[PDB]
Amino acid sequence: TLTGQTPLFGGSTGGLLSSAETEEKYAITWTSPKQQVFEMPTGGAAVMNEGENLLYLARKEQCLALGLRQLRTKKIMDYKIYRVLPDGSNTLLHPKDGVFPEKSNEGRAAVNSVARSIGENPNPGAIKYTGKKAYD
Amino acid sequence: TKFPSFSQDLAQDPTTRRIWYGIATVHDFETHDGMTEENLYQKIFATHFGHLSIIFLWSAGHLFHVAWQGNFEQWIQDPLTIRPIAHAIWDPHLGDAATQAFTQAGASGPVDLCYSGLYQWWYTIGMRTNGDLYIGSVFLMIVAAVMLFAGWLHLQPKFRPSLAWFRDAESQMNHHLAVLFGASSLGWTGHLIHVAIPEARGQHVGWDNFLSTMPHPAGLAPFFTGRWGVYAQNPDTAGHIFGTSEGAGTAIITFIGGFHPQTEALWLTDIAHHHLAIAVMYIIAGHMYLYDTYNESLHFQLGFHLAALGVITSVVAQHMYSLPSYAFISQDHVTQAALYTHHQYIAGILAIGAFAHGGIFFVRDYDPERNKNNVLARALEHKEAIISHLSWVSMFSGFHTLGVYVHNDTVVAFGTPEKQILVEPIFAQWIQPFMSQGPGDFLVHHGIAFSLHVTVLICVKGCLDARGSKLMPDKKDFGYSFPCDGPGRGGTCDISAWDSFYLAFFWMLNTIGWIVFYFNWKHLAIWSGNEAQFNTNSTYLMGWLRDYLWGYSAQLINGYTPFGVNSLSVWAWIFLLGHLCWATGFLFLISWRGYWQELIETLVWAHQRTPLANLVTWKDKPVALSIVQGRLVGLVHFAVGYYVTYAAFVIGATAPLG
Amino acid sequence: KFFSTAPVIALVFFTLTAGFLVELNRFFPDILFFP
Amino acid sequence: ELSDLQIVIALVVALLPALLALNLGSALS
Amino acid sequence: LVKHGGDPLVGDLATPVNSSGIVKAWINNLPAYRKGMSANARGLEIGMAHGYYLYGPFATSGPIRGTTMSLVSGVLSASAVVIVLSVAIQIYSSVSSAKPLPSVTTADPGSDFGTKEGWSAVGSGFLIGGCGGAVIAGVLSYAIAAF
Amino acid sequence: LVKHGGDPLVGDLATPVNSSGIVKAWINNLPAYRKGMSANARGLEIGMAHGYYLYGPFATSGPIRGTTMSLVSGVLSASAVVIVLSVAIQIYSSVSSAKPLPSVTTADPGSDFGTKEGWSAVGSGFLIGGCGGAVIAGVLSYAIAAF
Amino acid sequence: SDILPAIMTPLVVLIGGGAAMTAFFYYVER
Amino acid sequence: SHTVKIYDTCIGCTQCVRACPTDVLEMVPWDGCKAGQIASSPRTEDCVGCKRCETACPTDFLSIRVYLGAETTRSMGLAY
Amino acid sequence: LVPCSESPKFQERAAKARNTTADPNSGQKRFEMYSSALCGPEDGLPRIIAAGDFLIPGLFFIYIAGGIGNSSRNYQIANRKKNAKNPAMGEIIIDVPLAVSSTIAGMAWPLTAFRELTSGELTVPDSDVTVS
Ligand code: CL7
Ligand code: CL7
Ligand code: CL7
Ligand code: CL7
Ligand code: CL7
Ligand SMILES: CC1=C(C/C=C(\C)CCC[C@H](C)CCC[C@H](C)CCCC(C)C)C(=O)c2ccccc2C1=O
Ligand code: SF4
Ligand code: SF4
Repeated sequence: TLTGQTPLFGGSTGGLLSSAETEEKYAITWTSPKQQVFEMPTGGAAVMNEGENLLYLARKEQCLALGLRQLRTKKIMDYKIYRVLPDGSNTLLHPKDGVFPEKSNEGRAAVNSVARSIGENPNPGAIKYTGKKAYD
Repeated sequence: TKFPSFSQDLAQDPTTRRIWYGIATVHDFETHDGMTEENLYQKIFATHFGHLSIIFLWSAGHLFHVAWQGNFEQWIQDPLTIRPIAHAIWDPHLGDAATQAFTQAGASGPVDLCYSGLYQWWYTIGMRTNGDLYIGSVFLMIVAAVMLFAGWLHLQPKFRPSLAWFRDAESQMNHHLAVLFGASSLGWTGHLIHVAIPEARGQHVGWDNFLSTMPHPAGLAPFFTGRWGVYAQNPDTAGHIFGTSEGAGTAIITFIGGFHPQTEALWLTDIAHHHLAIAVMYIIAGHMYLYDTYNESLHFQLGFHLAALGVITSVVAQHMYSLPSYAFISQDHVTQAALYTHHQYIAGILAIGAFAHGGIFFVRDYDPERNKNNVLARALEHKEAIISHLSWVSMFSGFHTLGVYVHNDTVVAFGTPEKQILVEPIFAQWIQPFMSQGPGDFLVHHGIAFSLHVTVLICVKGCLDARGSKLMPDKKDFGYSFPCDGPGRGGTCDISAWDSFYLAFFWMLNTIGWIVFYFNWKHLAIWSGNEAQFNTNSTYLMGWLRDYLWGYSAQLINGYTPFGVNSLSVWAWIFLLGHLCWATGFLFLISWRGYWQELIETLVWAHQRTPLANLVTWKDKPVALSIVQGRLVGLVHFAVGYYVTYAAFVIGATAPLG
Repeated sequence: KFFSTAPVIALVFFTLTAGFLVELNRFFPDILFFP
Repeated sequence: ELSDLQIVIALVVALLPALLALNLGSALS
Repeated sequence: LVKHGGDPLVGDLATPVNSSGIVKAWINNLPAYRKGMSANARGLEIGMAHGYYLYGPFATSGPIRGTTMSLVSGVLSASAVVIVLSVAIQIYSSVSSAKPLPSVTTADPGSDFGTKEGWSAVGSGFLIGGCGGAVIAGVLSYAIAAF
Repeated sequence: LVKHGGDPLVGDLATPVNSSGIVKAWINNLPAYRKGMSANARGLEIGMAHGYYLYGPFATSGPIRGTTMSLVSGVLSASAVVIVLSVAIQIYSSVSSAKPLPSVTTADPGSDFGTKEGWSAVGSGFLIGGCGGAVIAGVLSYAIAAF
Repeated sequence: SDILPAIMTPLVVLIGGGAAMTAFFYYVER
Repeated sequence: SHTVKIYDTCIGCTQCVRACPTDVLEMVPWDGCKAGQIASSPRTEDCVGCKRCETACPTDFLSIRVYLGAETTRSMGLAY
Repeated sequence: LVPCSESPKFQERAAKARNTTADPNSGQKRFEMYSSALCGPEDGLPRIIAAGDFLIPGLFFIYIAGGIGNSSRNYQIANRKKNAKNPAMGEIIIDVPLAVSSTIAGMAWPLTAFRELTSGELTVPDSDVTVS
């Protein structure tokens, strides 16, 4: 149930607000080799504890900024991002296939792939009052 | 949240963007969810009745207020010394000093002097008592009641006109030309001949005695047989005093020409003749009476009609001071300046609106296949050319006009005014109601030329590049108004077509500003007798700053001083309000969304974390205004500021002079 | 190399053109129109 | 010069477009 | 007195200003937060306090100041402001769903703010309190002046 | 606008006067009917409105009219009338069982009138409102007269 | 009806503006 | 939300996906191009609209085009 | 509108004149020169009428402008022919030999213009002209 140790951090003002409770937090869980110090995306410096560390952040971009910019730089590529609802529904998002989206993996459909290239997109004059967009 | 009902995209926005974008898109009926062309035209149809009801209740207010609170009677008695009155001031905030100062034009209590030439216009069209006005007012309220009743009935499915009645635009065009324009034109000649001209000639026509009265003794006999001669009777003597028997003629249709000397206005008889002629021509043309696109696109239609009303209101302004058609309006300098500046600025708004809807057409309605090789297709075929040419004439006219003005400034500063590049307007002399066009007038004309060029440069680079460009090939995809394409390709801020309307509004204001600046400085010079001042000082830019802006500001800005208030207090204050509003536009034009969004994040934090205050919370997550809303609010502030500042200045410049 | 570079090339050229026009104006009096 | 009778009638008339504006507005919504 | 973060991931820092004992005592016992008050009571106290406070700027600073009529201005002005706040509470409550969340300063805010019932109660309180406040302050101003 | 009968067997015709939108808007949003008000609030608004209105006939028309004392008459008279209505509400509620039934104009009347709890709440409101109304109207009459 | 200004102005600006702002508030928050 | 559409001319450089700060984009296998990949946009409910993807795409008439609409909490990028 | 000599205002201006150049006579020389041109009676300030006034200095201006334009064009041709990559040290760094050759071939643009106009050498086909 998305259990880790909270990185040693003195607290900030940059953290979760009412929306964390009311709507949806996020959580990034990563495995640290050492007890090294990392920039908290909320603003500040925290020290990740040895082993599994869990961090409750307020939006996905905050989580993916810790991950992509700082953790991956420290060569820690074990991080998993969970959308946490108020009920406690923890849902893995970022490595949904377990593989970083840059690396092509099977069982991942082409989503919103468009056959026609940018050039060939229809003029809106033609499609006026059909309710179809140019890209659609 | 329900609002806006029409757009679910927005209605599900959890932020304050939902309220702003709602109000912003609440009249873009095209873009409403589940809006079929049929319902679109029907909705539009009903709205128009709303608009017209507004215009009538507006006019109604004019008449009601002038009746109830005006000095229209006292003014008809002494129309050259009595200041005409717009409405009462009730303001609990005025001090005794300010009530005294606004107690003007022999009004018991505090009033606002009128500066729309409404008194003059009404005297000219025959109204002579507060009763005539009060009846005009109550009438116009009832007209508006009828127009509202109409829009209601129409949208009711009983009388809901189907797509047919709107698809019949050709019929509407012919009808507009004749059944509306022609008919109303000669109806208006009806009014002129029956009421205007009589009341001008000192003879009271009421609604109850005009059935009794005949305009022309020889009237019926001339009608249908030898109409031209009988109608051209004894012309009104120069001696004639407006609204008196003295020197009263009997002619109802004439071609006397020039101006009535007492009122320095076009002869009512000449106007009646004009309108009769206009009516005949219009009705004849009606009887006698890009097609694809114009009928297809309502944007093309408005665009065309806005460009139309653009030129029309420009010419109305140009003609209504040169060729005054209202009694005593030529002598009322503040009113004439006010009306010119008013109509010219409205001209510039309608013009730029034309090009705006132009660009909207080019991103919503224009199908390149539909029209294979139309004017529009050819226009886009060589955009780069139309733009390079407009660019060139802009850089040319600009470089040279600014260079010459700066040359003149430099040499005059250095104390050698001889060396000025004074170019005489020869063609103006050739063509020439017309006022002496000197080398000042030449330079300003070229300024205005250049500025109008850059305006059209911008608001065509807009409507042409709307479809796309090398920086953004597919703009039509993203539409008319959108922030940017992001910092992607060296950066794409202000790449939309809406952005071109935005960038061109500035030039429109610059252009009309140069126009009305020139108008008002020239006229203040002549109205003070120092036409020399204009002629000598208009050739270098310090002369405009020192003599026009600096010089004519003094009265206005002394409207209130530590010593006291005068009648110009309210204008001095508006003058500052317009400077503030203008500058506030810079807040939004210069500071862009991100700065604010960070700041507002911190305020959201502080609110949530402040005891007692945290008890209340927003329904709508506060966010900084959008990129485009920033531009729009910027521009509305800048524009409103520009107009209010200049209106204050026009009034305050001219009022003390008279 | 420095000479080739726009800033120095232009600096010399315009310090020449500007001086040239200054010298012209120094010698010939105020010329408003071609005589 | 404008009597109270007249001011009142003007108001009462103006009330008519008011009601009808409410009606038309509702319609257009 | 040191800054520390309760639930460090939450964007709040216990400080001597938000989490001190003296502060928690005051804040948590103000009628917004004080335990065991009917919402009406919360409002009546908030109202009385504000009406009474509001009388002063208006009476002292306004346009007819110094005159006897200034006291009447003060009271009516403060009452007008309270009526406007009463409207604000009603319309706020009408459209509000949100509940006061537990904070550093106030661990148990309560429900009196956070239910439409609560806000209506508070508003009825606030109105009666506020206009009462304002009247009391004018009465006392007249009283002390006379004495 | 046409007359039609919702549930034609019921003796209630929808008319432009009882079922129009403008009317339903007004009626259903008057404090008797307006949704999401505490009964106390309903009463406080009804009271304030009536007290304030009631001041006028009494101050204007009564026996000591014109005099300064007329303002005091107005306020006390209006307050007396409100006290009598307060009594009426109490005794009415005491013996009332009946609930406001859904009508053409008001589909959801509510329970604030229709429960003894509701009427007591409304009456407390109505009393405070009414006497407040009346006092406010006298205060404003003195204010405007002075100004 | 000399006083009609002193009634119509507060009615429209304060009372009508208030009621308008209240109504628009309900309208955009419901 | 913002619709992210990937057009025919995707040369599968994986530049976009490494750019996206909310990882809306997954490099999926595709036989259309020599690259053997294309860009897919499953998670467009997390598209903030930064267009770092478009900025990173090297193809003329970039294949990745983001279309901003129906702003949500997740689009608008609100912590709160 | 009237010869400066004739205009009495101009004579007033001439009497009290500011010397531009060091030499005391610059003011008088300037006014003497300006006497030829026509000036407005009230102002007494030389005016410019759209041949001596505008046409002649127009021609001189156009010659010089054409020269500098042609020289730049010629140097651009030199850039695209000197090296496979024109911009690098062709624009940022100015080849003085190429430039001086371009200038020498400049100021001959009037004679050159006839040849350039013939066979539309200057103009590049619409088809070629890159436009999205
Ligand atoms: C009843 C006829 C009437 C009309 C048609 C009318 N006024 Mg007045 N009116 C004013 C403006 C005005 C405008 C801009 C206007 C134009 O539509 C009108 N009026 C019109 C201000 C000068 C002043 C402000 C106080 C105040 O506004 O007075 C109340 C005015 C009312 C009952 C007239 C309402 C009728 C108007 C047709 C409504 C117009 C609606 C509009 C078309 C819709 C679009 C809205 C727009 C914002 C986008 C005022 C007065 C006032 C009165 C009175 C009695 C009136 N009026 C009366 C009218 C003040 O005492 C009082 C006065 O005495 O002040 C000393
Ligand atoms: C100013 C140039 C202009 C004109 C004259 C004009 N339009 Mg457009 N125009 C419309 C119709 C229209 C009509 C019927 C019409 C009539 O002549 C015009 N226009 C005219 C609709 C099709 C469409 C709907 C617009 C839209 O939906 O309208 C809703 C916007 C509203 C409620 C808010 C407007 C607020 C004002 C800006 C600021 C007023 C300031 C005020 C004085 C206060 C001062 C304080 C004090 C000191 C005095 C529209 C478009 C639009 C634009 C733009 C830029 C324009 N326009 C421009 C113009 C859209 O993008 C936009 C669009 O959606 O393009 C995609
Ligand atoms: C609209 C243009 C305007 C502006 C911008 C403006 N005034 Mg005036 N203005 C005043 C001040 C003022 C300030 C400070 C100010 C700054 O923004 C402004 N104004 C601005 C006052 C002198 C005057 C009185 C207005 C007046 O009395 O308004 C009521 C004032 C009150 C409710 C606010 C008091 C704020 C509190 C003190 C804050 C307390 C903080 C506290 C530490 C928190 C902790 C508490 C606890 C926990 C310890 C006023 C006037 C008045 C007017 C008018 C018409 C104006 N104004 C007009 C304006 C009076 O008639 C009227 C006039 O008669 O002038 C004499
Ligand atoms: C008992 C004998 C008696 C009778 C029958 C009687 N009076 Mg008198 N009586 C009066 C009128 C009156 C009327 C109209 C009337 C009719 O039946 C009577 N009386 C009748 C007033 C002149 C005077 C005032 C009494 C006083 O002011 O009483 C208060 C009046 C009020 C609360 C009722 C006002 C009614 C509302 C306006 C109705 C409006 C409804 C509205 C349209 C609905 C829509 C609203 C909204 C939705 C828009 C009075 C007197 C007074 C007395 C006395 C002793 C009497 N009376 C006596 C009587 C005063 O001293 C006292 C005295 O001072 O006289 C000067
Ligand atoms: C009949 C049950 C009853 C009793 C026993 C009672 N009151 Mg009440 N009662 C009051 C006093 C009082 C006193 C001092 C008192 C005992 O000493 C009582 N009451 C007792 C006043 C503070 C207060 C207002 C004045 C009040 O009504 O009369 C003043 C009290 C008197 C002289 C003392 C005599 C005791 C009587 C048994 C009470 C008479 C109440 C009667 C039902 C109404 C008579 C007509 C009335 C319109 C004046 C009051 C209320 C009120 C009611 C009601 C319904 C009552 N009562 C009822 C009672 C109001 O709503 C009404 C209400 O406004 O309050 C919520
Ligand atoms: C100042 C500023 C802001 C901040 C300004 C904001 C957020 C507007 C501030 C709110 C104003 C004061 C009104 C909002 C509150 C009203 C009380 C709402 C009443 C209407 C409700 C019923 C909806 C921007 O957001 C911005 C965005 C893009 C470019 C420039 C700027 C910019 O300059
Ligand atoms: S508008 Fe703002 S976000 Fe867009 S390109 Fe310009 S700077 Fe970037
Ligand atoms: S759209 Fe651009 S970044 Fe995305 S996969 Fe294709 S080439 Fe790579």
